[PDB]
Amino acid sequence: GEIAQALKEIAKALKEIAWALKENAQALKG
Amino acid sequence: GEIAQALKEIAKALKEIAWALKENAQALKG
Amino acid sequence: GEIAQALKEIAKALKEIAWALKENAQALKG
Amino acid sequence: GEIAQALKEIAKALKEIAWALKENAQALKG
Amino acid sequence: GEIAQALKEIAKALKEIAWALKENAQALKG
Amino acid sequence: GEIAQALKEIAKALKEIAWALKENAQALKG
Amino acid sequence: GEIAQALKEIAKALKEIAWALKENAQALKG
Amino acid sequence: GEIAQALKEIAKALKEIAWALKENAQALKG
Repeated sequence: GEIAQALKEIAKALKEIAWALKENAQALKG
Repeated sequence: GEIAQALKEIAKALKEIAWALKENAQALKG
Repeated sequence: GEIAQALKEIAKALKEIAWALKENAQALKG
Repeated sequence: GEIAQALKEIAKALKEIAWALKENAQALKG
Repeated sequence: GEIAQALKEIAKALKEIAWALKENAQALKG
Repeated sequence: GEIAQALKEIAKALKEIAWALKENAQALKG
Repeated sequence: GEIAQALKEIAKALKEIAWALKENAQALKG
Repeated sequence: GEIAQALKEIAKALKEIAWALKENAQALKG
């Protein structure tokens, strides 16, 4: 269904936020 | 449907936050 | 509809968060 | 309706987070 | 209604996040 | 109801994030 | 119910974010 | 159900954000 699909897209976007925050951690290390 | 479309716009906005955080990581790396 | 409109306003606010985080990245650069 | 009104209050609160993050960018620029 | 009330409590909590981020900005200033 | 109760638990968790961010501001002030 | 349970899991995850932010505050102190 | 499953994926993504923030704390500690 379209609502579950859209919530799955929000989950994917939050995972992209996590990946970006890992990039910040690496930049501080470095 | 309009609710699914609005949730997809929230996902796009969260991807924009992810990209902004990537930009911060690049700024720290410099 | 009013719920979809309100979700669209949440998306716009998350885009404002992204813009603010870009301003942080620029301040670090710088 | 009260649910749409409450979602609009969440959007306003997210704009407040955006403004706080702008304040952080200004503090770093100084 | 209880759902609208609970969403209003989430809005209040996001405003508390904004206030905490302002405190961070002040600490950097500083 | 159980959905309202779960949304109230999300609000409490967001207040915990706010308090953690206050802690970060205090750490920067030191 | 499964939706309330899933919202409770989102609350637990936001509490984990709060704990991680406390770890950041401690690292700055340090 | 598919909505509960999608909300569980959002919770997992928020745990990924928590772990990324832990990584940032470790980077600052070094």
